Amino acid sequence: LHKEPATLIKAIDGDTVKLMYKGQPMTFRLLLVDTPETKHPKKGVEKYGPEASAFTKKMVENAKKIEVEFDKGQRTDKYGRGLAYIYADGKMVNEALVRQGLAKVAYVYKGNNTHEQLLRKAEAQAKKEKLNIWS
Repeated sequence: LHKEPATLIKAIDGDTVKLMYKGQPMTFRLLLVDTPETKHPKKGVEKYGPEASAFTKKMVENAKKIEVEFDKGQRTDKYGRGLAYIYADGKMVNEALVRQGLAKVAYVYKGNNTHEQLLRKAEAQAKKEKLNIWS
């Protein structure tokens, strides 16, 4: 995989960020994670959804460098969002969320599984520590 530079435009949700990527604005869905949503069709505000959202926002808003890493499977979803791992000062946001107990690992989507093990390990640890969603 190759890390590419991007610039924050806006963090939308725990699982979604809008970035400037190769000169054009684009919505990115973070790969392999499911966060509680703030912008859910029904249920509206799920528990820990506002915590996950603020976590993602804080991480990308305070970074001096954002990088996007596409995986080797499909790169956009049916809503047009890019499917990627996002890094803030070298730290993977997708992993930080799971490790903090603020997301679960999602099922693999269309060949995109490069960091699944890494993430599943982070999740097991968060469950063991009974953090946040796992409390």
